[PDB]
Formats: sequence, structure tokens, C-alpha cells
Amino acid sequence: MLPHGLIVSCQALPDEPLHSSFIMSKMALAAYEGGAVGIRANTKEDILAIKETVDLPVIGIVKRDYDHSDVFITATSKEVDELIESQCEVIALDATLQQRPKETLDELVSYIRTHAPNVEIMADIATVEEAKNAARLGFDYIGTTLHGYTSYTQGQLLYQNDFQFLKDVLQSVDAKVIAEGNVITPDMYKRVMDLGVHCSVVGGAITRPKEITKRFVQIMED
Amino acid sequence: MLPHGLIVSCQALPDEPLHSSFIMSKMALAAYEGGAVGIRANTKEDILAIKETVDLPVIGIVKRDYDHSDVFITATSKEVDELIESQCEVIALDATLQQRPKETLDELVSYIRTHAPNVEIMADIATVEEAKNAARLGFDYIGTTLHGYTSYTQGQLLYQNDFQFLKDVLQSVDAKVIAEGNVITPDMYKRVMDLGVHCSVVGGAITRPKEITKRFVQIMED
Ligand SMILES: *[C][C@](*)([N]C(*)(*)(C(*)(*)([O])C(*)(*)([O])C(*)(*)(*)([C]O(*)P([O])(=O)O*)O*)C(*)(*)(*)=O)=O*
Ligand SMILES: *[C][C@](*)([N][C]([C]=O)[C@@](*)([O])C(*)(*)([O])C(*)(*)(O*)[C](*)O(*)P(*)(*)(*)([O])(O*)=O*)=O*
Ligand SMILES: [Cl-]
Ligand SMILES: [Cl-]
Ligand SMILES: [Cl-]
Ligand SMILES: [Cl-]
Repeated sequence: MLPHGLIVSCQALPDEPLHSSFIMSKMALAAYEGGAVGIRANTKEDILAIKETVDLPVIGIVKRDYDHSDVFITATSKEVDELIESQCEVIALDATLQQRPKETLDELVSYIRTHAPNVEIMADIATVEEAKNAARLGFDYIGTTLHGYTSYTQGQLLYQNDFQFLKDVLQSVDAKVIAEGNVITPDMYKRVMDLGVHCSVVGGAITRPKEITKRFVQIMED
Repeated sequence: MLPHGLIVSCQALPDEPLHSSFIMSKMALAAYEGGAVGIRANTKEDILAIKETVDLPVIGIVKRDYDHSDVFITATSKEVDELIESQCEVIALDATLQQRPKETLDELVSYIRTHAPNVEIMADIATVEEAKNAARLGFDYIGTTLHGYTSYTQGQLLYQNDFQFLKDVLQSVDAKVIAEGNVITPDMYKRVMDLGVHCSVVGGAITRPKEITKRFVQIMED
């Protein structure tokens, strides 16, 4: 299971500066040396390289675009199969009811419980009712990952109104909740932990130097 | 010359997981894409790799320990020759009063002016005394890099007492002053720019994921 603490997302998609399974394994080692107690990573090859380098538990995804779908976080059984091969401890997937290329959300959950009974699953959601649906499906973790990143949650950000969206998710499910997406500062990490999340996932504030540089430069442009 | 803005320090010493000229070149590219105006980098190999990746001005150093000296930032003519071969725009050196392994600070300044007359020089200092000595020797930039990192500045940190050390350096020299070392947050960066520094160098807060991770974890331990 994932401990209570800081999970660091070590991702760099194609054309991002640090894109490389090797570089993400070194970002994961850096995060481990700083006190991370889990890693979130994208693709079997990045997961495998990270697991060569740290024993941390890993939340695995495969981000892969499909024609005729807006679902890109572990969209089909093809991505699930790669993640079962990677032997990541947790498989995370988009848990919205948007149109998928192949299997439905219920079919993917069933598929993982059948082909990988020892792996926990994490639901990446954007709404409270998507969080409630994920808890009913038996997800082990429910993450705020897609809040503001679907066409129906545009302009919304996790920290708005003293984390009101997160408070609503925490009130609506008894499953372990993960604060993920837009946990930008240590102050925000402390706030979401004090509100009662199981753990928090921090990517851009630790492992995306372009995004941290932008927050420095932006303080001078206001 | 160095513009007015954010210089990102893209360093990873041999003990650090991200040690690599390739990885530091990608840190510099990310920094460029986020709005950095320059890069600070360590060793000829890293500087050359960065200068093939971005057109930004580079502040070059060679960190190299010597027996019988506490000076480790560009300590001798050996390091200066490596930086002249690098073609970095600015050469930075320890500009403390500490005994060096070979040439004195005054001899190394004369050496650079003779053998690299088109390069600017930057003084890494620890004290107001050392800033005034650097202005005597004609340094183009004077940075606060070593403040708190010498046996005679123990417990001192740039941000203490609302940047009183930086205010004292700014009052004591006409040269271009660089806030470098323990500029940890965009709020600090804005404060030092508001106090009248020419530019600021930020390293650990952008390009050391272990150090950023530690600030997240520490918030929960306090
Ligand atoms: C919306 C989306 N997010 C993915 C990822 O790129 C994010 O970086 C992580 C971590 O969030 P930040 O805001 O801490 O970077 O969720 C999800 O893995 O595609
Ligand atoms: C005192 C010391 N500093 C080095 C100087 O180049 C760098 O490691 C340091 O990262 C750099 O000066 C920027 O400082 P911050 O504190 O932002 O990392 O060895
Ligand atoms: Cl980045
Ligand atoms: Cl800038
Ligand atoms: Cl080279
Ligand atoms: Cl690091």
C-alpha cells in the first residue's frame, strides 16, 4: 500500500526537455533521497528503470492518445497489460465516464482485478460524482488528478476556495483520497494533508524545472 | 553582458543522482523555455553541452577541491584555462580572502584579463569586506554565492533580517550585484530584485529535485 506522505510524479512526455526513462530514474532517486515515499511514473519503460533504482512503491500510468477519445490516462487493456508487465504496485487510470476507445471503465477495473489481483488501483477523477462512482467500483485510491483537465472542469484548480473541491471529495467517499494536480507549494501540501488526504502527488513543483522557472519569472510580471 | 532577470544554476556534482552534462543541458533548455535570461554551470563539459543547446549567456565555474585550501570555486589557472576553452561569457570564481592552492585571487584576475579579455568576471563572495575587495580588483559582477558557506560566516543566510546582508553589499559597491545562494522562493526573487540587484541566480529551488522534495517533507515535520 502507499504510505501517508509525499509521492513524487517523475514524468517528462515526448518533446519535454527531460524526456528519458534514464533521466526519470535519476529524478526518482533524487526524490527518494529527499524523503519521497512513492513515485508516480508514465510508461512501462520509465517504471522499469525507476524500479531498478529505488524500491519505492510506484503508481504506474500510460499516457497515450487514441483517435475518437479524450481519455489518455491508461485508456485501454493495452495500457493495462503494459502496466501489469511493469509490476508497478498501483495502476492509475482515468475514471471519468467519457467515451473510451475499447473497454469501459467497469470492464478495465474487472480486467485488473482478474489479471493482476495483487495490484491496487487508483482512480484519476475531475468531479465529486466521479469520485463517488470510483469508490463504489472498489478503487483503492481516488485522486484529484483530472480536476481542471477535462472540457467540463475548465478554469477549476484544486487550491481554489481553500481546497473546496478536495473537502467535497473527502466528505463524499470513505476510500483513500490522494491530492494530485496543482499541489504547487509546501504550504499547499501541508494544507491537503491537514484536510485528511491519505497522501499527495507532487509533479511540476519538483520535477518540471520549466514550470518552476515560470513561477519565478511570473512574480516579476505582476 | 548578463541581462536583468533570472539566471538558473544547472549544477549536479559527482555525488548527486542527476550528475550528467546531457541532463544539465536539458535543465538549461527547460530553464530557457520557462524564461531564464542566463545559465550558471559547472565544468567545461557541462558548459559546452549547454552552449550547443541554448544561446543564453553562461556563467562558468569549475568546482574542484584542492588539499591545503578551502577554495573550491575556480581555484587555480587550471580551472580558468578550462573555462576559457568553454567560451562561457562570464567566468565566476571564489573571491574570498582565503589562501588558494596556486595563484592568488589578484593574480588569477590579471590572468583572466590578459588571456580572455572579451570575458566578464564574477566574484563569489561571503562578506561585505570581500565585495569591496572584488570592486577594487575590477570584477564585472559581485555575487553573494558563498555567504554562510565559509568558516567565518557560519549561521548566516542571505534572506536573514529581510536581506540585510544583501542591502549592505548593495550599499558598499557600485558594481553589478547578483543575489546568489538561498534565493529559495519566487517571493525571495522578487524581494532581491526590488532591492536593486542586477540579476539573481537560483539553483536548488529549480534544478535540485532532492532539495525541493526536502522542503515539502520538512513542512510536515516542523
Ligand atoms: C492532467 C495531467 N496530469 C498528469 C501529470 O502530468 C501531472 O504532472 C501529475 C502531477 O500534477 P502536478 O500539478 O503536481 O504536476 O498529475 C498526471 O499524472 O495530465
Ligand atoms: C555555496 C555553493 N554554491 C554553489 C555555487 O555555484 C551552487 O551549488 C549553488 O547551487 C548556487 O550558487 C545557487 O545557490 P542555490 O542556493 O539557489 O542553490 O556551493
Ligand atoms: Cl520541465
Ligand atoms: Cl527572467
Ligand atoms: Cl565536450
Ligand atoms: Cl537533486
